[PDB]
Amino acid sequence: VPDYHEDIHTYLREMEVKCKPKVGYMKKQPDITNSMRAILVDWLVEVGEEYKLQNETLHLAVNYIDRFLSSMSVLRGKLQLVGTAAMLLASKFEEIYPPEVAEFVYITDDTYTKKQVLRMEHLVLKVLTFDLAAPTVNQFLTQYFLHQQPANCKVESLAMFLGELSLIDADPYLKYLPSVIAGAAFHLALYTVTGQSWPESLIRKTGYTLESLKPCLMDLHQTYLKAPQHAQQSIREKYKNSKYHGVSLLNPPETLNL
Amino acid sequence: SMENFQKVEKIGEGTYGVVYKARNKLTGEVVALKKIRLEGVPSTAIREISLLKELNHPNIVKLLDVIHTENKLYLVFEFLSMDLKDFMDASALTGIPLPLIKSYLFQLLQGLAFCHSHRVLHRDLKPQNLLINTEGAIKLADFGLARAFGVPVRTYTHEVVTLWYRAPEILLGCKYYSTAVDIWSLGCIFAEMVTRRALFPGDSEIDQLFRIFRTLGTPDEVVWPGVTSMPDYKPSFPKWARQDFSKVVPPLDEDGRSLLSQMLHYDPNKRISAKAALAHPFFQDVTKPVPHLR
Ligand SMILES: NS(=O)(=O)c1ccc(Nc2nc(OCC3CCCCC3)c3nc[nH]c3n2)cc1
Repeated sequence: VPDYHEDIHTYLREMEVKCKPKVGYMKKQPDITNSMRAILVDWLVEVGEEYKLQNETLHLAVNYIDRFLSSMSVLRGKLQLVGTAAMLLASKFEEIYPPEVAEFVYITDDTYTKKQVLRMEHLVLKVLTFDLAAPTVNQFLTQYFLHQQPANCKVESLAMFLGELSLIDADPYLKYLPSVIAGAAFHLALYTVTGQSWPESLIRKTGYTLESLKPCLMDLHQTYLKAPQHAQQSIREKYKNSKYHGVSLLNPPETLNL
Repeated sequence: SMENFQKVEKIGEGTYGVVYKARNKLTGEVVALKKIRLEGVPSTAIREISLLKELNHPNIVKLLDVIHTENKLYLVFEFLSMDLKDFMDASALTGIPLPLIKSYLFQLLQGLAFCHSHRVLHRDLKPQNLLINTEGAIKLADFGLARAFGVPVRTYTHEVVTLWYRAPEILLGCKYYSTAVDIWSLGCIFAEMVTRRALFPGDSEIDQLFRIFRTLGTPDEVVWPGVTSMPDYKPSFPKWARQDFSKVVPPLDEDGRSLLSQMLHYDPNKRISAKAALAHPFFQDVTKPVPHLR
């Protein structure tokens, strides 16, 4: 299976640890809170749906946001500017055709100016020291998908839905690395649709077991259950679409048995 | 600021920006400087910087610093003496020694293997993008068209690779392309090192396909499954026969020919990879000769 899968997986595993934000950064943020972050992330899901952006762009943007907030204090009124610069940069990095800066100024509803959005782009770049090739939940899932026997499009869509729900709630998901959030996401999806489990081949590839993923799997199981009641609904809305086989409409299982 | 840097001369323009030869007033260190005029920071610079900070390898050009001032963005690089194309042109009467082609190819593959191992496509491998010192090392440069890929790949920018080195799968508009496009480019450069003329110097996309077809044979479903169903495959393509590789690059070793026929395989999956290529018997006697240049 190419000749770089193992090398890349290994390297991605190394890189998630280095690209990890600080876990208790919100407790150090005087003016912003987990709930406000939830609002920003949810808004970016709207933005990505508006301009038909890749999900990868979304995860990158959230990574950038969290890493920036791990070192720079921000007031509530400016959090959205940070969010907008992140999305822009993520676009320039990941997308074949990113949107103009002009298009980004428009979706903030003329809160911020072009010059403001540009100067923030720099600030982020500088604060992140230009290191933008962060591994994402998404990057691991696509590798994990290769281990489906056989392939099931509903499993993939559900997995990516669940993985995308992890982006909203810093408590708890910030305490988990993407490769683990993806294992939880992949298993939960796989068990819901087909009633199958984390594959032994994925144990061989990743080193992770149901026992090791369980803590995250328990948390993600709760998010999935409370999702229709969640204050932020953009991701759920997105995944009703036929593009994602209406996976958000599916019934979550009530027990995992482990 | 660049108070500490004195521009010596301009040296080129590639993909984006402009590269100057400059000198560190205080340390004495000769450097290369890429200058960027400031629609935000270009997507091409964002990629080149983050990826090149990740890629530290003797055969990949070292990025030393990133400086601002505004409205400019300076990239500071290790300096190198000559690009491959100028060196090939300097060797016009005398030839390039086989042990040096060997060393160079060996080094290039190492550097390509490093890239690919770190989910990175170069996408612009050409002799103007390959730099050499007096000590015998060759390095990959200009990561402007580079991009971090994922497993498995999705569709990327179709524009990529300068014409003469562009892989058939791009030319024929396959929806996915991978590491095999960098091998292709490297294969052409291998031939070009031996013959000192470009392998397939087309002027249009169709020209290129035809030049490739006249050398490697028009491909069919047997040699490359799925080819006649590709977006830019035309049934009206002339059906040329494949010729002996001995006539394509006449001076080459049996093992050279083997290596090359593998780097230029039509099927991207069948095409040998950089990693595997290093084990090829062509390199059994490989050393590190200096280029003897001025
Ligand atoms: N013409 S030449 O053969 O005389 C000669 C060639 C290149 C260099 N030196 C050199 N050049 C770079 O970019 C060159 C750039 C030019 C345009 C095409 C893409 C590459 C570098 N980038 C990091 N380090 C670099 N060092 C010195 C002499």
